[PDB]
Amino acid sequence: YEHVTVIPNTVGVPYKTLVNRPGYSPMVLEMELQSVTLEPTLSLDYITC
Amino acid sequence: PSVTDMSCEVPACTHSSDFGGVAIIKYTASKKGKCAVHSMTNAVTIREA
Repeated sequence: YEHVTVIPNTVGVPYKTLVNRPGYSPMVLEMELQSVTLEPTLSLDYITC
Repeated sequence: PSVTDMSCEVPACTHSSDFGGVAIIKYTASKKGKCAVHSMTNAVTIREA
């Protein structure tokens, strides 16, 4: 079973979602975000001293 | 034996090629014994005899 959700970009706040499938009992999930990191690509030109 | 008061509740249904329904019936019986079950419509078929 495939499920799709959207979560805001905030650290330290839990969120919940509901999964509903006919013929079965409902289920609840809880998610929390701990870290996000960005990393650029670099190239050297020259140095000084 | 005889049975005098009954009711019906249907918690699930899916019209697939397999046995996709379940039903619960309440009853009050005068004495212990066996009894037969049978459907009164043509579009619905029952497994138990």
